[PDB]
Amino acid sequence: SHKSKKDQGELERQLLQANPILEAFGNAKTVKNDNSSRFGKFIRINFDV
Amino acid sequence: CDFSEEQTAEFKEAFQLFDRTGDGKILYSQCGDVMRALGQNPTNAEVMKVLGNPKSDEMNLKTLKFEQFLPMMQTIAKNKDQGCFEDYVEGLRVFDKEGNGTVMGAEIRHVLVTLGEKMTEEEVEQLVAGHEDSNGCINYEELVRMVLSG
Ligand SMILES: [Mg+2]
Repeated sequence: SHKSKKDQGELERQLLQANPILEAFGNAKTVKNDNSSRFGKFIRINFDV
Repeated sequence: CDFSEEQTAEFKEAFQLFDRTGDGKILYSQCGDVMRALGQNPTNAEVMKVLGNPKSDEMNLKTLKFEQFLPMMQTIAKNKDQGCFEDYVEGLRVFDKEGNGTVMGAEIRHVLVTLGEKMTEEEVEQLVAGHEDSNGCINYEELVRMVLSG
């Protein structure tokens, strides 16, 4: 939103897709959770000054 | 008197210039407008507070004489409060991401629209000295000095 000349950019478009993909692979219906992770993840989002 | 009537004689002529019947009379909506145009810069609060009443929706009804607006101008002048250039400059540095007073105009626009006395986008469009290129900067200090005049 603050990229007043580069808002709605494509990287911020891809970030929202990275989770559904790794959830389609990876996640599963266990007894306790219908979208069980089955893997741990650690996302790093990198920022400029 | 708190101001020279030899120049309030000019002020009576100045009061005549804007769109009205004249006749020695201005409307309360015009009192604040004239105080902006001729007096020291009032807040809306000062217009409502000094020699008037905050319950003033439809402010074109109430009417005051030039010789009543001049008491209003004098009573404001002796009770107003004023910040120095450094106060407003620091008020900009409070937003400064760059430490150099060059943040993009969209920040100044957002602040002037969003907070306080709620300025319109077209009023800032009259104020702005920059341009909508790929850099977008507005210099703080000299543009503050250009605005803070009279
Ligand atoms: Mg989980």
